[PDB]
Amino acid sequence: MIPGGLSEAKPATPEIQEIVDKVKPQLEEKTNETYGKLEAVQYKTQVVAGTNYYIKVRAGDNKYMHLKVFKSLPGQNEDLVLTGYQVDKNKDDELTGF
Amino acid sequence: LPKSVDWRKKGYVTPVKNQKQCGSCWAFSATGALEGQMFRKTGKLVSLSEQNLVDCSRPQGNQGCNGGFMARAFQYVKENGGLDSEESYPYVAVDEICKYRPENSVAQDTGFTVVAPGKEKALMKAVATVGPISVAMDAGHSSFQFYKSGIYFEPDCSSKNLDHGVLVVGYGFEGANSDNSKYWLVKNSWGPEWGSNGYVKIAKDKNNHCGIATAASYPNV
Repeated sequence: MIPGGLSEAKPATPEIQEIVDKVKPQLEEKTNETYGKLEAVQYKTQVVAGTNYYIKVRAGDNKYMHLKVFKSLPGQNEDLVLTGYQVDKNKDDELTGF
Repeated sequence: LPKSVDWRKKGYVTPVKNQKQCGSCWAFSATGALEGQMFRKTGKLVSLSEQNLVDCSRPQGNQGCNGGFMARAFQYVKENGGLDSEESYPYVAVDEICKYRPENSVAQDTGFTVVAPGKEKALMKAVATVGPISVAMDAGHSSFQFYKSGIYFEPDCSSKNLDHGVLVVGYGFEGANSDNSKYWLVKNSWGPEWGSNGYVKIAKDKNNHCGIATAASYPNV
């Protein structure tokens, strides 16, 4: 752990799955394609002026993607935003800051 | 040592800034401490470029918006022979091409000093006699995000796993008794809308709470 660095990977929890669900519409938007469920498998967090979640998800065809979801600080009253994503990922790829 | 210290009252501290979605706290902490030491040296307070640090200090081991260390920033300033002002090299919260220009350099250092790790008394002495001090802490808890006022104390905080870099600009106590309710006065880099006008008081002399004295340092000017 380093200042502004990403945490150790942790296996996904329902909260993380929830973040993926909430954010799914935005991903479909960027990629053009549409998804059955995305299974949240593992994630890392990075503290900024708010929080970046880096989540590894599975498309259910053994395809994996890495999502970057920004959670704003308490007073900004903004919902979760997908600020980045990477497609065509390996089950064992490390989650890294991008 | 004074029972209270607040370097803002002596003109050492710029307005609170905002790192936004970039993991560049280490750069805000570093420029904060360097702003203080340059002010101590010259009596002139000049806001310094975190973007310069983000773009240019990978050779010293930092990783831009993916994290870094205040010591590595002070080392970059030493090896580089300078650091530009914010006004000349503005912050955009993303990793970009290094645009350091020596003719716009407004700060220098010759390296840095580490405060004895884990030692809040050493940290207090440093704050009282040097100026604002760069520190790393555990800031990843929900309670910290929701902080608004008072002395922050999080029973889950780690003294060891530190995910944020901030600036100690003084210390003191709430109430009449100088050894009760003691706190570190900390400048954050999440804008003046967060916390108490961008500041937060962290529990002091409570077993190195959130690792505030684990990895503190300041540039040598």
